Amino acid sequence: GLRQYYLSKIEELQLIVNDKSQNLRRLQAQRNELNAKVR
Amino acid sequence: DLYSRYKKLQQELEFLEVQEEYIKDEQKNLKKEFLHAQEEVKRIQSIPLVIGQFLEAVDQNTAIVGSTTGSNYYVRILSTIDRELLKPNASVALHKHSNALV
Amino acid sequence: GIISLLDEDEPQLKEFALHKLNAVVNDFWAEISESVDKIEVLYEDEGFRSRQFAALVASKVFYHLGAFEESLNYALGAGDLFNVNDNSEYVETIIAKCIDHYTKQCVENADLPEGEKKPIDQRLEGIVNKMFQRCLDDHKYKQAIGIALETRR
Amino acid sequence: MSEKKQPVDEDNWDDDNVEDDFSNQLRAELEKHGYKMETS
Amino acid sequence: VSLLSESYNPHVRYGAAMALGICCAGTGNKEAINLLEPMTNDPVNYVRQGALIASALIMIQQTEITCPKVNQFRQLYSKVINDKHDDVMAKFGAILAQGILDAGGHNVTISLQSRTGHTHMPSVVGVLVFTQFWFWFPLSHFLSLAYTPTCVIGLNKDLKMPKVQYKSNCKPSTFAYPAPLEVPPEPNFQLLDNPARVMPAQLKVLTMPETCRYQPFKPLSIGGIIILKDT
Amino acid sequence: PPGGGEQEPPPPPAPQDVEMKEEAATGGGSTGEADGKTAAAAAEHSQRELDTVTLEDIKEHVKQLEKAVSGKEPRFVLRALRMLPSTSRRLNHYVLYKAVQGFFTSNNATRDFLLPFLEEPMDTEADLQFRPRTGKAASTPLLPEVEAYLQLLVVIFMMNSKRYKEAQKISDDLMQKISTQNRRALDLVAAKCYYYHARVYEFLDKLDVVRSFLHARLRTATLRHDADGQATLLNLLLRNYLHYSLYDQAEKLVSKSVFPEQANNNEWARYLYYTGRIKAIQLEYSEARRTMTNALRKAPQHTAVGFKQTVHKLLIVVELLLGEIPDRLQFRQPSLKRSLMPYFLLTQAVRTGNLAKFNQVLDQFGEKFQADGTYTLIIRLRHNVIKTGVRMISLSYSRISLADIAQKLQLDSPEDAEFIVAKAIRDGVIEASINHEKGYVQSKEMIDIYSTREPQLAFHQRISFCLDIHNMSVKAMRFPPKSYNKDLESAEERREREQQDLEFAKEM
Repeated sequence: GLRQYYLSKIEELQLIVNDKSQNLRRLQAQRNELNAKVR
Repeated sequence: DLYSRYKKLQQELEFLEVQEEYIKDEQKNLKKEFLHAQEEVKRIQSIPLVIGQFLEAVDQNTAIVGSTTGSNYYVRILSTIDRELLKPNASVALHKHSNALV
Repeated sequence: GIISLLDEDEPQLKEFALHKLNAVVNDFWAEISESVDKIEVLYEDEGFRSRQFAALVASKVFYHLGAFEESLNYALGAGDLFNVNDNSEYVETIIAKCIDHYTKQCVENADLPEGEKKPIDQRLEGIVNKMFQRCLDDHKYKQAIGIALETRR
Repeated sequence: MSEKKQPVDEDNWDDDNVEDDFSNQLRAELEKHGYKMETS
Repeated sequence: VSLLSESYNPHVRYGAAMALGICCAGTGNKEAINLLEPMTNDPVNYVRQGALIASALIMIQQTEITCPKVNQFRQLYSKVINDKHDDVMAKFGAILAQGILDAGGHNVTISLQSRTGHTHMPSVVGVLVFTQFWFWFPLSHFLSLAYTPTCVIGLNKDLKMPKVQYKSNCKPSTFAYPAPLEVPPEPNFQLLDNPARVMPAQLKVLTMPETCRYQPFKPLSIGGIIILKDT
Repeated sequence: PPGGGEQEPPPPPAPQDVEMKEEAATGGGSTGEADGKTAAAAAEHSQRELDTVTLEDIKEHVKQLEKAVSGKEPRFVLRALRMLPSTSRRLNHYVLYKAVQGFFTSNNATRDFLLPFLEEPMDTEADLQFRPRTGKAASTPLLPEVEAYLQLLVVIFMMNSKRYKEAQKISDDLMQKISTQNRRALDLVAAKCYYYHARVYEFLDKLDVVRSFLHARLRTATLRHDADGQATLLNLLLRNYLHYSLYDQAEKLVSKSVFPEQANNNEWARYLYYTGRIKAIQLEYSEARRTMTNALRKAPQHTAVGFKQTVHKLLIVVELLLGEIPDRLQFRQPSLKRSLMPYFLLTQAVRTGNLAKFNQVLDQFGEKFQADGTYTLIIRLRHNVIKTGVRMISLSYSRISLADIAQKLQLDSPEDAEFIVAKAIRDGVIEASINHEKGYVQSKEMIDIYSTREPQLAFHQRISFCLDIHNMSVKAMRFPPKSYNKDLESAEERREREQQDLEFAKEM
């Protein structure tokens, strides 16, 4: 099924997008402060 | 089209996995990099050192001193100096040319 | 309460027990969810006429408790009683694992098809081209252009 | 904010510990000792 | 790579600019020009240089309507080449960026890529060999393999030029020219001969010849040469 | 009529004044910024929706003369609310019914007139696809009926209005809830309507149908989306099963949705209490007094009479089961004067070593402890009373006869006071021997428990945890780090002046 096998795979991935994305968002500015201290 | 909606979306997880580990390298990488720079700056406090006397600061970490040559100056300072070691009337150290706190 | 008579040793009260496992599978579904799982007992038993429906309701209850491939093996071995209905919010639960293990196995079958291939339980590929003909006949060809890639065939 | 669904509807604390220990015990000593003088 | 534009070394800060310059050079990438805008400001001469190289590669054959930073930068290369106090490495990207930026009379362009999907490998070798001007100056003179035209060509026999004159439909200011100044009511129906230049973004805005004697047997989508059937 | 005519006509426009800017702004933002734009980044209409609960909790009481809420329903139910060219007249229609309340008379909605205020999913192009509009425009009349409740000819109006909102809820359960907060935005509306639903349609009506409807609501939960349906559908599942004795405590053990992942500190806070009383009735072994304590410390500043009385009582009820007891009545705000006196009077007996003093409580307030229904947990405390006594005496005296402790503990039998003492040895508690032939129970002096490695464990429990709360004071800290635009080294033009004057001194 496309509606009921395949659309069941959009519902799962987006959760990993939104939080691993957010962890990256925290970590990059956490590096960026240190880059400011470096230069 | 529904078909690209899952393949192109796992495409960017497949892309996304190489960013948090990659800057997780940089949590330590600019530590071990930064400490090269950290002790590096103190070369100016070599040995040809002339003496001033601290007077006051405009702000944080930029100040005004009274030289033993008699004249006074608006100078900069080394960051590692504990600033709370300053001001009885502080005997300070000046660079002989660039004329800043040592 | 009906769980208490799963030791009758008369192959009519297993049938009567599974009479009450589809209409009332929302209240003491909570009850027989972790305690009793004797589906495979009569399912592997020589006692027939009552194992066909037994793997359906285990595929119901083990689905919601994370025993997904447990619901997928019983989903395959449940038979004609299992795939007879596609008019629920439950066919969505079972083909989500069937076509899953299908195509994630078919990546390895894109690796090495020749030798150590799939022992298909004859519906694991059967509902593939079945519902794929539903794609061919329900006018959707932006997906009939796509699941024909999903099979990697 | 604070919707808080309703299924139903010092000066104090040193006084509360001495309330805990000093709870139900004879309450009125001026006479207890003066009556233990001759009995005890 | 914009994150890598702020490396604490000017080497990775330098190579970030050439990374954009090899990525988006076919496009008038407004984002990439936006990133390359402060890249000329750096106190390092060679990253100021490579800022001008990537700033030259981003906008060839682009006249003011793909992005307005074209003439913002034409004054800038003269602005840095006409100073005496600059570095020779600094204005070197400007005297370089002129011959880049006005290459072939706006008739040749870069293309690491066919319309088919296949990359153009002598342009690929031309740009990779173009990167190593560091250790040999005419080593990056190997660049002529990257220069590719943007022109349709009509044809009917093995040799004979046809006489086709089609036109365009969209906003005609896209057909702007360099137009040098030399100090001592609007037509969208641009008639073209057989060797006529056209932007690849202007391959969609043209009109097919429907009234001429000639009619293209091929659907006109790419430039280059095609058979143009005499009807 | 001057008295009504001078205090009654200002009520109508000033609630209209706040309702054209709170939920007409929720009308302009929760329908155009959630059904059309992202609300996960901008979920302010959730807490704004909380505010449109809170103001309306204590906003309406009266039977609404002058049509100050009763004329809102003929006003606010005639809504297309399709798009801005169809709502630019609706913004006038927020004003046009003020002339219907004021110039004319409106329809006085008084226990009878809700039926022509309900059948508008059709009137002037109303829809069901904007269920951020139709669920808010469901709730927005589904609240003020059922807020005061009006159980007199209001249960069927409430009921049918719940039927219409349930048609919206089935369109939510079936029809395009993906990434719209159709599911998520109406899990708050669904969740909050479960309580009015549960305060007309639970105790007055049959809840056990809402059991299977709630199992289906949980079935469609956790598949399509795992937030906001993983949360409310479990305390809202729990609240009558606790009141019942159904098996679903062990089902709650084997449940996957035991974590709903940061359930908004209200359902999440009370949730730990709702699982605390689970192991209370299933025999607290000091496991859940931390989840009672945790449920307490996650609870807000509103009033204690809600549930904070009962976690304040039951939280220690399980530690009276252990034997430990603090002073409870230390914060006499609105909780430590009213509802304690039987229950502190209980632990007043527990802090004694007296036996039938417990009975002198247990007859005095046996019914008060049955008013809450804790009495089956109350009934088992004689064990901890007598272990309190034997630790007390066994700590106090050393070589004491067993023919004294039955009399002092008013046990009325020394012959089994060999056996209560004997099992006090058996179960752990006290160690040393009874000269059962003689009758004295000797006890040894066990000092220097320090070099006994118990307080190292009393550390290491707290070493690890205190390191953890430093770690959380780190992990909660680093969200601030932002607006760090440019680490400018020195300059450019002043660097050109530095090389310029440097070139002057270099030629010099």
